[PDB]
Amino acid sequence: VNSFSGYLKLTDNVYIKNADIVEEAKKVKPTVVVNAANVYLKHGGGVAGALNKATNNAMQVESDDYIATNGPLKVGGSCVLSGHNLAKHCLHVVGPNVNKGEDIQLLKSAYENFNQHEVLLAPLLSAGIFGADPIHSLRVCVDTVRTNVYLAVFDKNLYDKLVSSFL
Ligand SMILES: OC[C@@H]1CC2(CCCC2)CN1c1ncnc2[nH]ccc12
Repeated sequence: VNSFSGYLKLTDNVYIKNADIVEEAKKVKPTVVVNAANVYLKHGGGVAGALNKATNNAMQVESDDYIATNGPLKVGGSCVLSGHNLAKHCLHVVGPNVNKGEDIQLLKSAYENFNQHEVLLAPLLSAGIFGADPIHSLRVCVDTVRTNVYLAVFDKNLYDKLVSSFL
């Protein structure tokens, strides 16, 4: 039993809500919040910019030190950093940017990172500026993640569309 509230159950292990992941994190303070990152951990907009703003830029400061030491992430890859005031940990996950010609097959690799954590609060990956089909991303999530994932989807029209569709 956990403290997530108002989620619609999609499968044994996947749940979804029309919500801002930032607000869900502040309310729930989960063990792991997932960031929809880029390989440089430059948190400008969308999920990443919003999470970073909520940490008063501490996420960006920590991320810049990570990159200076380790170099960029791989598309499809991830790293675990602090969750700051939002969660214990933040799992920064890079989905493919379809608008940059990156292989959509890497979306499955991106979601595989979630399986290293028993419970996660997460966004849908590769949407927004990355330009992947959100219905496809949800199907990949459901067909790839085996651990317990709570998906917070910002756009009301997007949420209504996703929960009224057969995956
Ligand atoms: O789940 C992925 C969705 C998809 C969006 C890009 C196009 C429509 C919206 C951004 N995003 C978010 N989801 C949950 N919390 C969020 N907080 C700030 C952004 C955000």
